[PDB]
Amino acid sequence: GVGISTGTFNNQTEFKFLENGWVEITANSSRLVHLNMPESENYRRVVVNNMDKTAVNGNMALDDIHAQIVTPWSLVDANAWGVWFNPGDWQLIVNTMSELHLVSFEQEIFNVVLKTVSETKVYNNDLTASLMVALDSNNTMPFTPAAMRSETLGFYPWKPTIPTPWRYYFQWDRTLIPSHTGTSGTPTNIYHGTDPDDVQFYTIENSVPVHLLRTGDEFATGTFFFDCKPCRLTHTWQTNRALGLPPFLNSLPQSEGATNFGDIGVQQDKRRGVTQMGNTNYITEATIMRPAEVGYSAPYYSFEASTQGPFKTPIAAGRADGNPRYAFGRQHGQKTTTTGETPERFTYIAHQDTGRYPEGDWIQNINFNLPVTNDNVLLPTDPIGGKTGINYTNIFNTYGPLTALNNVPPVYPNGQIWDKEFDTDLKPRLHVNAPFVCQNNCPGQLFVKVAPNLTNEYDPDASANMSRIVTYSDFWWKGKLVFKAKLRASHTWNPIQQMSINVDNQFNYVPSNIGGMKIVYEKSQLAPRKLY
Amino acid sequence: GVGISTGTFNNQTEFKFLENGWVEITANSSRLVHLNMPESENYRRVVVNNMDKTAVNGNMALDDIHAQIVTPWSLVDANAWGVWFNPGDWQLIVNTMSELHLVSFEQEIFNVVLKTVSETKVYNNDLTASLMVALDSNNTMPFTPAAMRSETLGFYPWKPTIPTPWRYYFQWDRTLIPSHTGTSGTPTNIYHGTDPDDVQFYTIENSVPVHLLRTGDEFATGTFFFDCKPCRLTHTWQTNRAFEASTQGPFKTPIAAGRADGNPRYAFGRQHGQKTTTTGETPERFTYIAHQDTGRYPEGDWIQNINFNLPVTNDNVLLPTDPIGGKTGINYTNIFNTYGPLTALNNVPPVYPNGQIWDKEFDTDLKPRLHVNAPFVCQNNCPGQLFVKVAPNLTNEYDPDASANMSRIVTYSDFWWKGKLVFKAKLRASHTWNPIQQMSINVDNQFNYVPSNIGGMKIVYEKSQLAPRKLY
Amino acid sequence: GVGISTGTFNNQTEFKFLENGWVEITANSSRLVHLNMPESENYRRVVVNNMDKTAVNGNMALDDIHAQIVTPWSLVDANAWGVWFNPGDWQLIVNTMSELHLVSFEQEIFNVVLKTVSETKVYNNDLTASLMVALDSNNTMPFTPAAMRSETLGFYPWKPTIPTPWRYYFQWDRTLIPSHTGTSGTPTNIYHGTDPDDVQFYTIENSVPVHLLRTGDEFATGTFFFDCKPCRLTHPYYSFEASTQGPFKTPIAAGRDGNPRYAFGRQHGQKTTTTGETPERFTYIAHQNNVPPVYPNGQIWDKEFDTDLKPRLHVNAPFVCQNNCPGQLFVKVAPNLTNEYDPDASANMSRIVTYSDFWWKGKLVFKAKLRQMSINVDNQFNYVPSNIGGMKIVYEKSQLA
Amino acid sequence: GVGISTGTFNNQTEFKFLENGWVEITANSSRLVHLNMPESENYRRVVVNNMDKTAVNGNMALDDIHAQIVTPWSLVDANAWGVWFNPGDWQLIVNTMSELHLVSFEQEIFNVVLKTVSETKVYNNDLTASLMVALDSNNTMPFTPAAMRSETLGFYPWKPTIPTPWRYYFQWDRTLIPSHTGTSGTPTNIYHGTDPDDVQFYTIENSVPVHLLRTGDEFATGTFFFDCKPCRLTHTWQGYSAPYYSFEASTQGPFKTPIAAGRADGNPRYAFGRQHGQKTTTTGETPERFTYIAHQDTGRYPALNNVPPVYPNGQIWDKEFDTDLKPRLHVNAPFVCQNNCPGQLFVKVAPNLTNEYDPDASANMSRIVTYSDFWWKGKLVFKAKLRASHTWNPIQQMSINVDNQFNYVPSNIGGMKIVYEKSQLAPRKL
Repeated sequence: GVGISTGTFNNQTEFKFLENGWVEITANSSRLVHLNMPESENYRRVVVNNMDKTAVNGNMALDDIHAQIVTPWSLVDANAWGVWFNPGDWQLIVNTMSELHLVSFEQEIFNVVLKTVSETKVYNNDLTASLMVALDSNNTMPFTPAAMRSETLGFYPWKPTIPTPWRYYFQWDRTLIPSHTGTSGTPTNIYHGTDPDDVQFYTIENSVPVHLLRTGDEFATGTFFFDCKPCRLTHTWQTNRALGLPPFLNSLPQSEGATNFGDIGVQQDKRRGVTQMGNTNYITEATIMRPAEVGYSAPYYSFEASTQGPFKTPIAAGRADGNPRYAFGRQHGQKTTTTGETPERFTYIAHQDTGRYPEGDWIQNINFNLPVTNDNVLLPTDPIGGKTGINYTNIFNTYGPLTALNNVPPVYPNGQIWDKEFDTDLKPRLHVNAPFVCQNNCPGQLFVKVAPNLTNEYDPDASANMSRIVTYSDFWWKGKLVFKAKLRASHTWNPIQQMSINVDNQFNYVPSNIGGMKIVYEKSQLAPRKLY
Repeated sequence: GVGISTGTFNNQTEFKFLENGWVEITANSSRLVHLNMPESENYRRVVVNNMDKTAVNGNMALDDIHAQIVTPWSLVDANAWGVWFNPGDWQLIVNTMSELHLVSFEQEIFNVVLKTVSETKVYNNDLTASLMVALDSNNTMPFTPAAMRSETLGFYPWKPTIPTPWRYYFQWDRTLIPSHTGTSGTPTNIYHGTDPDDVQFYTIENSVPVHLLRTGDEFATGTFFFDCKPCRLTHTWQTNRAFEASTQGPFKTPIAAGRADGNPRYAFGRQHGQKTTTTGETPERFTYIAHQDTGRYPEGDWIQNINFNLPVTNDNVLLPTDPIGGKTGINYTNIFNTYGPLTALNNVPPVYPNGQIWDKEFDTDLKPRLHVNAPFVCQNNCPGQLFVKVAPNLTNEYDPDASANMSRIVTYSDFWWKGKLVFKAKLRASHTWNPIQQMSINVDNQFNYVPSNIGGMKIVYEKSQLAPRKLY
Repeated sequence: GVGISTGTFNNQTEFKFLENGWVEITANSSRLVHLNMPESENYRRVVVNNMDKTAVNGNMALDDIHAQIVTPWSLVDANAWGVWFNPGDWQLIVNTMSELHLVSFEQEIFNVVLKTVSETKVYNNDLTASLMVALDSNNTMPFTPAAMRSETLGFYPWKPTIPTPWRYYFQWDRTLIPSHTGTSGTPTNIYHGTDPDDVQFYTIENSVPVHLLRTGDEFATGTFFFDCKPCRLTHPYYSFEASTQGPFKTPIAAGRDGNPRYAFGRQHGQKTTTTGETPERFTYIAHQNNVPPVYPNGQIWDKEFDTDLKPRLHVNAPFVCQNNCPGQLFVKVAPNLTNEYDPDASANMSRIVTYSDFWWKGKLVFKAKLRQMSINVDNQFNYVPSNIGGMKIVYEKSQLA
Repeated sequence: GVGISTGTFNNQTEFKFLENGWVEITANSSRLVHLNMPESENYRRVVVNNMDKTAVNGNMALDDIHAQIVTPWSLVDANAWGVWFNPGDWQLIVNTMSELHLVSFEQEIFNVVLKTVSETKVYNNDLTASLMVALDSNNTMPFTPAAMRSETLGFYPWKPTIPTPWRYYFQWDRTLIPSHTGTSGTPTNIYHGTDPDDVQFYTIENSVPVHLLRTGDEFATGTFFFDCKPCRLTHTWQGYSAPYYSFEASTQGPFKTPIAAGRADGNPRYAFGRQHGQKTTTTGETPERFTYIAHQDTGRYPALNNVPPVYPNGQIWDKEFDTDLKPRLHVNAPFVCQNNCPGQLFVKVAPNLTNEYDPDASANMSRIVTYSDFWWKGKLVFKAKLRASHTWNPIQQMSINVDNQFNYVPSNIGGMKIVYEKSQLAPRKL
C-alpha cells in the first residue's frame, strides 16, 4: 500500500576476500534523486549556432554549432567513480591492489514520493500520480555518458541529487574554413542543414517499455554482467632508453657523490651490439636497437574536420598536451560552500612515462655525419611553412606497428568507469575516456519522467501548451557495482609511492565549520610495474 | 498499511522466579519519541574554544576546548536505570537481591508518524515520508553513552521524550600551561589544530545499513545478549583494621572510590528526575555518598621514618598539616599513591535513576580493571547505538549547485520506541541475627514518589548497595 | 486498511430456551463512544477539602473531603442493567423468570476514528494517530464501579455516549468531631495529610499492557466467565462511623437514603429533552434477603473484598465475583504532538486538539429459570418517544413474585 | 481498501428460454442512491391532526389524523415494476407471456462513498465514517410498502435516486361522526390519545443486526425465494358487487372499503413524481396521474379474478395478513408473500460527531454535515410461460404508434417519461 517502505538505503562497501589473493569489492551507492516535471512534454529539435563568435577570425576552436533533440525525459547516470567509492575506499583500492575488473551492476528505484505545488506555497502529496521509468536494456537509444559534462549523480551520500535532462545529437552539416586574425576576408562559415540520409529521431515511448511506478512499488534492474579486460592500477616507467641490457661499465666509481659518474670503457665506434642504422658504426643508447617503441608522437593541438565541423584529434598519452582537464561543479567535488558559477578544475598529470617531450625530438639526414650541420637536421626551433610558432613536431606522427601503450588511468572522482564500444567494423584499440570498454553490450541507460498531471481545461486541439499541475517527485535510487581485484605483492626491496593524508591535504577530507565538503582528485596508478 | 497499529506499548516489569533462588527480572519500557528534522542536513566540523575564560589565570579547570563532528542524526539511548525501573521496582531489587546479571536487550521503533507544518500553523500528515533508522550492530561508530550528559530517554512512561542530537569527537591538539592568580603573565594557551595521523570522519551512510520507515513500518533490533560478570548489590564494611594533560589538554585523573572527591555528582533535568513543574534552567543535583567503606581518608594519614621511635620528633613524621612545595594549602596526600599488588577494590555501585547500566570496554591492548561510569562492561561487543533522522522532504525549488542550504518542508515525526531489558538476579539470605538496612517510604521522603496538585513528578536517587557483605 | 469495516453493531437480546425450563439470555449492547483528549496528560494528586461548609456546626454529614489521583485515562464501564435491557426485555425477565445466573461477559472496541480540529472549525481526519486502549484482566488497578456515580455507558442504543474520566482514591487522614447548632465553639475539624504506609500510586502504563489502535484495527477482550451465585427474583438508623479517612454512614442491609435513592442524568434515564442541572430521582421501595436488582441504574456485578473475612452481602449489587471480576477497560487518545515540543520546558505539552469516536460492542450472557409488570394508562407514555424525540427509562421493580 | 471497486453495475433484463415453454426472466437493476444525514438521530412520536379541515362539515374524506414514529433510518424499496423493466421489456412480457411466477430477489449495496461538507461549500471525503445498513430478514419491523406513497427507487437507470425516510404507524384512537353541509351542530371530532394495550415502539437497533460499511465494504444480502401462486396476464371477458364509496369507522377514523373489481370506482388512480414517470423537465408540484381502466369485465355497473399489474407504478409483492383468517386477495399487488417476505433494507449514515459533544446537554447533538452515495444492485427473477394462439383472430397487443411515439424516447432538453401500459391484454376463456 501507501505507507510501506520498499527498500533500504545502503552506501557501504564490502571488501570480501576470496582465495588466491582476489578481493570482490561490492560498491553500494544510494541517492535521493529529485525530479521536476519537464519544461515541455513535446520532443523539440534545436540548432545551436554561435556564428557570432566563430565569424571573428581566430575563434575557430570555439565552435559550438550542433543540433540536438531536447527530450522530456531525464537520465540517471551512475557511471563515475565518485558515485561509488569515498576517498578512504579509493585509498584502500589503489594502495593495495594491482588490477581491477568489473563484475556486475544493478539499479533499483524505491520509495517514490510525488508532490504537487499550489499557490505562499502549500505542498500536497498526490498518491495517484506516477513516475514514468524506462530502462534501455537493449541499448537501442543513443548512448550518452553524463560524466563528460559532469552531470552524473552526486558524489556525497547525504546530499540529494538531480538527474540530467536528456538530449542527444541530431544530424547537421557544417563547414568552417579556418582563419587567423589579420586574414584579408571572411571565410565560408555556413550551416548546411541536415542530410536526409542520416536522420535518426528516437523516442523513449516507441523504443522501450515504460513503468508507471506510483508511490507504492519499485523498479529493479537485473544484474548486468560485464566481460571487460582488466584495468591495471600500476604504471610503467620504462622509456625505450630503459629497455634491455644496459652497457657494461668498466670504470666504476670509487667515491660517493653525484660528481663520481661511472664510464663505459670503450669508444663509441668500437662498442659492440645491434643498431638499426646500417651505415653507422656508432653504438649509443640513443641508437642501440630496442624491441619496440613505447608511446608515440602525435600531432598536438591538431584540429580535424568532418561533415559536422572541426574537432580536436585525441591523443592517447600526455607528457601539458594530452593530459585531461576536468571541470566540475558543487555536486561533484567543488567546495559546496563556495559562491559563483565558476567550476573547480584539475589536470590529471598521470605517472606513466608513455608520453613524449616534443622539444627534445629531432630528425636528421640519412648520411649521419656526426656533428650535424645546420642544413642536415630539422629541429623544433625550425618553422614549417614559415610559421615560427609551428615547428615540425606539431605536424608529426610516429604511430606504427611497434607502438605500445597503456590504457588510460582511472580518474577519481569524475572519470568514467565504463564506456560502450563502437559499432564500427574496425574498433579502436582504447577509449581515452574510461578504463573499461563494453565489448558487446553495456548497462542500460535508466530514463525517468513524471507523468502529465493534467488540469480540467485540456483540449488536444488547442495550439497552446497543455496546462499541467505543477508536480515534482523524489525517488531513492540504489546502485550496486561489484568489482574483482588482485592484491599486490612486494617484489622490490624499496617501498612504492602511496596515497596518504598529510599536513597539506588534511582538511580536504573532512567537512568545514558550516559543513562544506570537497573531494580532491587522487592518482589511480601509484605502484610502478615492470614493462620488460 | 497506514491504518493498522504496528506494535504494542508495554512498560511493565516482570519478576519471574526460577529454581534455586534466581529471578529473571524483565523490564519492558516504552516511550513516545519526538524528533524534529536536523538543524542543517549536512555534517559540520565545529571547534569550541573558550580562551576568553581560560586565559584569565587560575581558571585552568574550566577548559572546554574541543572539536566535534555535528551530525544530522539523532541518537536513541536507553542506557540508564530510570528508563527501565520505577522506584518500587528498584526497592524490590535493592531490598531483596544479592547480585544482578545483565542478560539481553532489544528494541523496536513502531507506529511511526510523519507530519508537516504549514503557515498560524496547520498540521498535516505526510503518509509518503519516511523516517531513516540505522542500527550500528557491529559498533563501527564511536560509542557515546548519553547518560554522561543526561540526554537519555525520559524516565517517565507517559511523558514524551526526545533523542539527543548525535556528535562525536574529532582530534585536536592543545596545550594549556597552568597558572595561579598573580602569575607574572599569560601562559601558553593555544589550540594546535589537528594531527593528520589521527583524523577519523565517520558518517552513518557509509558505515551502517539505513532503513527507511514509512508510517506503516517497523524496525525490530534483534535480541542482543550480554556476557558480563555479576554486579554485587551489597557493600563491604571491612577495612584493614578488620589534573593531568595529554595531547587534547587537561583532564582529571579519575578515582575508583571516594570517602569529598571520588563521589560522583549527577546534574540532570526535568526529563531525568528534576521536579517537572520547576522553572528556570538550573539543573537539579545530588552527590552519591555510597555506603562502601573501603575509601581512604587523607586527613588522618601520616608517613614516618624507618627508625620508628614512638613519640615522633618533627623531622621524622610527615603529616597532612605540612606544606609540600611550600604551599600552605597542599600536603603530601595530594601526591600520594598507594596502588600496588595488594590493593583490592569493589566495582562501582548502580546509581538510580541517572547512572549507566553498561559501557563498552576499551579497545586498548591492556584493559582497565573497572569503569567508573557503569557497573557492567561489555567485553567483546555492546548493544548497537540506534540513530534516527527524518529524510529530506524537498521543495520544488531545489538546485544542488546552489551553495545555500537546501529548502525543506518543515517536517517532524513522533514514533514509539519500545525496549525489553532482561536481568538475572539472585535472592538474598539472612546470615546475621540483626536485620539489615532497607529503603522505605517514611514521613520525610513520602511526597517524592507521588505527583503533586499540578501533576509534577520527581524521581529521587536511591542507594543500591544497602546490605552488608563480608570481605574476609 | 482504513476503509474496511471492522465489526458489526448489535443490540439484540436473544432468548434461547434450554432443557428443563432453563433459558439463556444473551444481551448484546452496542454504543458509539465519544472521547476527547485528556484535560492534562500528567497524573495529578488532588485534595478536596470543604471546611467552608462542614465547619458550620451541624454539617457533619456534608463532608466531601478526600484525596484522589486524577488520571488521563477514561473508563468504559457497562456495569449497569440499563446498558443491556430495554424495558420490554426487563418485563419478560421479571414476569417469567424465578432466578437468574450471570454467565459470561465480553467487550470489543471496533471502528475507531481519530479526528483533529483546526480553528470557524474544520474537522480533518488523522489516519496516523492512535487510540490507546488498556485492559486490567488481572485486576491490578483499583475497582471503580461507575454506576454509583451515575457514570456508566448510556442506556439508549441510538444516543452516543462518553466514557467517564477515571480517578481513584489516594489515602488521607481526617478527624471531624461532630457538633450541633448551638455548640459553644468550633469542634476539631482538620486534615492530617497522608500516612506513608498507605501510599499507592498506580499507573495504567506500568501496570497493564496498552494497545495503540490506529483506525483500521480492533480490540477484543477474551470472554470472561463468572462464578457467581444465583440472584432470586422473588420475595441503628443514621449511625455514622469514623474511620481514619473520616465519617461515613454505616450501611443497613434491609429496607423499610434508607431504601436506596438513585440520582441520575439524561444518559441514564432522565427525560432527554428536559433542561437544567437537576437530576431525576427515585427511591426503590422493594417489597421484601439479598438485595434486589434495580433497573436501569443498579449494578450487575461487584468484586468481593480482599479482606480475610468477607461481607455476607453487598448492598449495591446482586452478584458478587468471588475469585475475580471482569477487567476494567481504559481508553486514552494518544498525544498528537506539535512540532514545538521541548520536554525540558516547564509548561504542559502542546497537543493538536484531537478527539475520537469508536464503537463499543458488549455481550452479556445469563441463565434463568422459568417460574406482574404491565403497561397501563398512567405509565403508558414513559416507554415511548415524545414529539421532539424525548426519551426516558423509568425505574422498574425486580422481586415481583 | 478504499481504491478498489467492489462490484459491477448491471441493468440488463435477461430472457433465458427453457423448452416446455418456460422463460426465466432475470431483471437486473442498478441505481446510484443518494442519502443525506437524518434530520435528528432520535425516534419521534408525531401526531398529525387536521381538525381544522375536517371541522368544515362534509370533509370527512379529507381526514388525515394519525400517529407515526418518525425514524432516523431510511428505506431502500424496489417493490415496483418500473424499477426493473423498461417499456420494451414490458412490451415483450405482456405480448408474449401468459402467466408469471416470482422466483427470487437479492440485493447489494456496493461502492460506498462518504463525504463531508464544510462552509462557498467545499466537499471532502471521510474515509473513516461509515454507512449503517440493516436488513430485517425475520420481518420484525412493520411492513412498509413504498409504492402507494410513490416512494420506491427511481425508474430510470441514469438518474440517481434517493431512499425514502422511514416511518411507521403508531396506535391512535379517533372518532369522527359524519355530517353534511347544512348540518346544524358541530359533530363529534376528537382525538383520544392511545390505549396502552396496542403500544409498539419498534427500533431498528434493538430488532435487527446492523453492518457499518465504511468505504471498501459491500453488503450483499441473501437470495430470497418466493412461493406465490401464478399471476396471469390474460383477462376474462365473460363478477361481484359492493357498496359504492362506503366508509367504515374502526377506532382509527374513517377508511374507504376497498373494492376488488373495477368498472368511476374500483379503478386505482395513481399519482407519481418525476422519478416515477412524470415528464422530468416539467416544473411545479402537481403530480401526474392515470386511472388504470383494467380490461377485465368482472365488475358490474350501477375465485374471482386477481388485481392486474400496473406498470410502472404498481407494486410487485405484498405481505400476507397476520390474521387467523386471511383475505382472498390484495387490491394492491398481484403476488402475496404467503408466510415470509423479503427483508426491508434500512440505511443510515452513522453520526460523525464534533469535538464539542456532551451527551447530558439537552440540545440536539452537533454533527458534521455528512452525506453518502452508494450504488444499489438488485436481481429479480421471474418464471413465465409463452402464450399460444388458440383463437383464429389476432389478439390485442402493446405497440408504438404515431400518438404514443414520443412517450418512449427522450426530449431535446433531456426529459424522460414512462407512460403506463395495460398489463392484461390477451382474452382468456372463463
